[PDB]
Amino acid sequence: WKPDEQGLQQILQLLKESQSPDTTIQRTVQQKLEQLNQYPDFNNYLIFVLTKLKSEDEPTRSLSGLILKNNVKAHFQNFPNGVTDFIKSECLNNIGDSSPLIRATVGILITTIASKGELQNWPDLLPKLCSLLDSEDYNTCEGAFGALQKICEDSAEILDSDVLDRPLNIMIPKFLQFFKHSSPKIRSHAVACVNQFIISRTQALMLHIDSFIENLFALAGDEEPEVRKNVCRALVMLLEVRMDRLLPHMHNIVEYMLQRTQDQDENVALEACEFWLTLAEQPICKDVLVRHLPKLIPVLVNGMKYSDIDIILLKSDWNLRKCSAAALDVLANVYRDELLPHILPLLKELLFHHEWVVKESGILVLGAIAEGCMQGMIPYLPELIPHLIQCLSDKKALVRSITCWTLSRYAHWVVSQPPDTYLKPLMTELLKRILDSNKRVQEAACSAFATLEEEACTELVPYLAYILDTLVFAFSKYQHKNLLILYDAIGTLADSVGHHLNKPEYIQMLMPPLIQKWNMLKDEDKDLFPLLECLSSVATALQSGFLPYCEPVYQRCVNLVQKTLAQAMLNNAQPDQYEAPDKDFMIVALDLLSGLAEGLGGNIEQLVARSNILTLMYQCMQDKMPEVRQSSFALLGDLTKACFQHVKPCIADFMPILGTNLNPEFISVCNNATWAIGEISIQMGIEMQPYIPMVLHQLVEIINRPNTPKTLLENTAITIGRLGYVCPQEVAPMLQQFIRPWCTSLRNIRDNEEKDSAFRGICTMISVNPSGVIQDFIFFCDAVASWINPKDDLRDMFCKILHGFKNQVGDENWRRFSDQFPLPLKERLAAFYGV
Repeated sequence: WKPDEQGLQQILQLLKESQSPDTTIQRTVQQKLEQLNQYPDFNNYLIFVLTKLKSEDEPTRSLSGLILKNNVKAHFQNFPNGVTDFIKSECLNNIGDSSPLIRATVGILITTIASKGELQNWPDLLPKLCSLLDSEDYNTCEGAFGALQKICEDSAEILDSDVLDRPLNIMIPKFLQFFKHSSPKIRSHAVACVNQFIISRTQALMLHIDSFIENLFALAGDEEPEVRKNVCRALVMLLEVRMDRLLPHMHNIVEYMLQRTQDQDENVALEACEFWLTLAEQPICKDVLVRHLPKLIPVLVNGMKYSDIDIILLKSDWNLRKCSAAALDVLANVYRDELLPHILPLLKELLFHHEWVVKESGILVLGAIAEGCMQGMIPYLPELIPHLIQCLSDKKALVRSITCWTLSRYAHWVVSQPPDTYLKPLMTELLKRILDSNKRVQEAACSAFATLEEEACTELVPYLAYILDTLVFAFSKYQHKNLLILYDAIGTLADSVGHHLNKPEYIQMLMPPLIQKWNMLKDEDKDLFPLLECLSSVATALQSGFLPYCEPVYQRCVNLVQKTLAQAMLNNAQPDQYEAPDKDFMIVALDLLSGLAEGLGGNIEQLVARSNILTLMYQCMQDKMPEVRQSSFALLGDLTKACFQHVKPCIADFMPILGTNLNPEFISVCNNATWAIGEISIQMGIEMQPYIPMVLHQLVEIINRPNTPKTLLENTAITIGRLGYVCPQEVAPMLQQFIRPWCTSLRNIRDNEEKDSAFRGICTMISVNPSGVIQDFIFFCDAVASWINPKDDLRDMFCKILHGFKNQVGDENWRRFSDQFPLPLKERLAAFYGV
């Protein structure tokens, strides 16, 4: 290229027309450039003005390159080699321009050509840059390094790989050799680079581990906080990978770490903070920390205190405070209530202080030790709770956030003391603090309310009338983001009040807004889920009062499924054309689809019959994906008990699917399948007969194997009791082998519909093969002495079994059993049943 008048001037005036404080002048240089940015003579003219042309002033020459780097980010593929060739040159030839802004832009280009234009493509890049660290001109080195320092952060995983020659072999020890440099900026860079690789456990570095720490810790000091920053940062990561190095000098490190944790440079303490956080990560020595634990805590607590500069952002990402609080939590868990001694005195001083700031911090601490110091905290609570509830009214905005969130952290104690005494007033304000005109306070409040509900499980039934009226109105006032939380707040509600929610007026205020949000949501919406998720709970607790809304909702649910399988099938056919579906869409549709099939019960026969469900049901159960199979064995069982009338013909199609899916390694997936077989079991009656053989033996094995998640064991014992009821002659021959685990797992369940459906079996079985229980009768009795209310005949069924056996052994030989009894069991037995 070179000169050419017309172009250069046109360029210059474009760049001059740039800095105009005009708005309509701006829309000109946009298109009037986007047009030149398709005309390849362009970019070269940029680097020229940037580099060669020293006549024009400097901020121009900066915008020169800026645009260039802007094109390199966008249109680089185009850039003919002959441009790129030259671009590369002028930047290395001007790596250390003695005019800051230029030096920085020029490096920026390098940074950018390296990252966007591969690195297998700029072979000279590093080799040059290195040789430039070894330059005399200071500026032509600060530049040479600054680049490398970015290249490492950028192409970390590439530098440490087979692409050039693993230059990491030569750069690392070179970087180390540069710790002993004078001017701090260069040392700070020196370590900065090294750091990229400490996590990455690079062999090019480990080879000098000894020498590294040596140069690192021996260095520690270095007045300039830029260096201290990265040392601190090194040690943090170094603590993770090469723990087996720091121990020797551990005690000096930790004492040092407090000074740097209080380094007046916020940005240094910022990092030093994450030290203890990462220390506490490996619980490889709880003892070491105690030494100076009374010293750290107070410091750490002051970190919470809102920086005077944050009252501007909120009145972000990760600040000292956000780190400090996060670190305190973890310390509470390792140390338990033993942490409290150093904390209580300090707390006292905050919590009340004149400051709509320092008080707030005290509150934040209260929430940070909530769970790890949970027990030692119980005593005081009757003091703070009171005030804390008052605190939800504190005039300053941000206080009303933590005041709230800290309370959520204690719900378990609130829901352990008399309903009216603590819950009542809390949920009053907590609820009013939802309607607050401060988004941050709003969201905090609902999340607080959500937690509160998972703990109530029954206490809200009184206050539902008020709860809803505000929550349903909460939509009239909640932007998209705080709307997500409501779905859960609703979800938890119906999920925590049970059926009680069914009321023609309660429904009145709740359904319209939901259906509103429903229709504004297309069938592709990825935030559709949330709506369905709680709708599952809602349709569940709302029982038959949900009928007004299902004929669409149901059909809407099947249609997701329908559409999803088609997507997958076509993908499992033309991956090169149609991409994979998002199965997480079925999962939901399926969950809601048994959500109705639960509380909507027998009525479903309508929608089930005139629906393709029971083939989409078949396809989903074969799915290579588990979460799917889980919630379609679920739907199966639900439907099975809701309307087996329609389900029957597909049994010999389904049974094998379940029988295969009794693979215990899939936790929940099989837990459902097991339960499912139980529901079919009953609904089939004797006709279950042909199926028992395969499933049965597995069920035994499952229930007989130890370490089999408690929930599954129950879901298995019941199913075995189900089969033994419906087909006694076939299962009773096995009694001897599975009585023990059955009893013990089923000894601890609520005497619900299922427990009965199980014990009826175990008896019908006992009455076929009595010899089954002779050695483990003491097991069996411990199972009976769990029944509070046995359904008339069932109570007489047990008493008949007990009395029956006491006769073959007789009186003198009954003591050989009875005396062995634990005190409760003997007392409930010789009481509620027979002698």
